[PDB]
Amino acid sequence: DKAAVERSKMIDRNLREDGEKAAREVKLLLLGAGESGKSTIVKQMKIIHEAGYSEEECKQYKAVVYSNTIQSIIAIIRAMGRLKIDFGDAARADDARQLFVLAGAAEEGFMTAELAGVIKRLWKDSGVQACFNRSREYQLNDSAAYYLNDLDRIAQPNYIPTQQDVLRTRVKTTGIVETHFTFKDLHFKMFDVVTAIIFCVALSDYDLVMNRMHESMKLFDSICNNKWFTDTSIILFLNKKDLFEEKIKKSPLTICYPEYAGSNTYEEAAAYIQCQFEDLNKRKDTKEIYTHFTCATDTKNVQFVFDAVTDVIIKNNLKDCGLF
Ligand SMILES: Nc1nc2c(ncn2[C@@H]2O[C@H](COP(=O)(O)OP(=O)(O)O)[C@@H](O)[C@H]2O)c(=O)[nH]1
Repeated sequence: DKAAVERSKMIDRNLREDGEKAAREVKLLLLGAGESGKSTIVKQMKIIHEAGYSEEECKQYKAVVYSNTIQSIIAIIRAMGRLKIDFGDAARADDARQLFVLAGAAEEGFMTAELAGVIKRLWKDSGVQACFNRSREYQLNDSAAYYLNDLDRIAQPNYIPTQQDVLRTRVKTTGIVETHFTFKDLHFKMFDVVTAIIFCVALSDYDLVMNRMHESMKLFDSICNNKWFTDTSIILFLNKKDLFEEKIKKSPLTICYPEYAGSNTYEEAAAYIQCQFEDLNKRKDTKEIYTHFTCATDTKNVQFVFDAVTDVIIKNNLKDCGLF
């Protein structure tokens, strides 16, 4: 392999008494707007390069799953109010009150057969479903349908959160987070605030109504064009491709990019965006952008993508990576 050959030509470890035992280091900065997948990528490195999340570990995310599920339904229900959507059947209006009763009597997340029923009944409602369907009009968790559609499982008294349940979580993170993991004998120090940068973009934020997509481009623009990053490999993750795919079906790219004239198909719309971002590169002859369409919650896609991102690093940056 080319990266194999590429690695094989280094001679620096011969300069270290016991160099074949040294740690070659890769410093990787993870960037992108809020809620764009940075934390999910951090979790996936654990899942893929460590063990990630043990059932004991997943057990700790139970009240986070409950918490996320409760918030999601409450957000759709409160929205119907502002948007004026009726309940498909007005008996549901009582479950709506009960949701606030049960949620209102608690500090932290929980699930009860009673709460489980109220939420299921509401979720199955057509009017609620109609409001759900207008999610671009209000703030709603991306994992909402994920969690809501799997309530019973989640509702089970002896429920243990799966790795996917854990990856689907929205957890409030503050501070810099630093993860160390080894892959292909490279020791990565990854910082979710430099050898490479992975910039995440939530593709589905396009129809959300400055514009979200445009604030991300705004930031990408500055990032890749920064002098500090001149020798850093700029990787662009056009993430949430899974939510974008279903969304582009009924929503139009023009909501985001009004001048867009291509077909509103996943192919043309996603291609358009990639072009929009890479177009920001002010040194196109000097710098290349490595774009990947990702689903951060899909461990296989990330494994795939990361393997690829990794070979680019070896081929472009190994020489600047120090031995420790
Ligand atoms: N379906 C889907 N959800 C995702 C994707 N990446 C992140 N999420 C969900 O979006 C939410 C926010 O992602 P997170 O990593 O916390 O974003 P950060 O704020 O950039 O760290 C979490 O619930 C994720 O599980 C993706 O590609 N697809």
